[PDB]
This record gives sequence, structure tokens and C-alpha cells, in this order.
Amino acid sequence: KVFGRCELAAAMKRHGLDNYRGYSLGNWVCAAKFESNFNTQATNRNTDGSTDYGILQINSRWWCNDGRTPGSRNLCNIPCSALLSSDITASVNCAKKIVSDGNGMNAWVAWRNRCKGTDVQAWIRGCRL
Ligand code: NA
Ligand SMILES: [V+3]
Repeated sequence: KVFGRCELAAAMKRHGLDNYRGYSLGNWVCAAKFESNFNTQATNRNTDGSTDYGILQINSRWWCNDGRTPGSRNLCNIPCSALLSSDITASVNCAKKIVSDGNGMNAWVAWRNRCKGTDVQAWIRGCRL
């Protein structure tokens, strides 16, 4: 599913991400835009052989099992394919674990390089949430 910006903002707010660990909703929307273009089906292979999955590009090196990332962890205790659903529940619940681990949203390279320190409130402008 390719979300609209405000449709994703509303889904993320309903699933508890607005100000989760102090990250405003606009941070999460911005991260999803630059990680996946708001596409729940997005997949991208990493240089180490891991893959990133779904709307928040969650990495098989630590967070999920994709059957092809040797010596990796499954800290969200899910198959990576669960992260590709039109329902963002599994991606949100796993992202709450990630952002809580000590590194905050710096885990998301696109957030660090494209969202951090910008006016992220712009991402939710005009949305009936
Ligand atoms: Na894994
Ligand atoms: V890696």
C-alpha cells in the first residue's frame, strides 16, 4: 500500500507514535517518506547482506527474520515479511522497540540525514489527524 502523507500521519497517531520517546509525529512521517516513499512494500538490500523492510525500512541484521541474514538477530520476533503488510501495526510495534534501544531515531539513516533538525511539523500540516 502507498499511503498518502496525512493518511500515514493518522495511522501512526492511532498506533501510538505521536511523541513516542519524545519524537513528534512529523519526525515519523518524515522518516517514512525518505525511507520508503510511504510504500509498505519497499525492500532494499544492504551491503552486509541484510535487507531493510517496509514503511520504516527495518533491518534484518537486528530486528526480523528473513531466512537469509546469517548470524543476525530477530529482536522484534517477527518474520520480515510481516513488515510489508498494508496494516502498519507490526512496523510500528517494532519501531517502538528500535527507538527505545538507546540510539533514538538515529537508527534511521534517512531520518538522521534528512529530517533531524528540520521543521518536521511541516509533514503534518493540513492533516485532520
Ligand atoms: Na535477523
Ligand atoms: V547492516
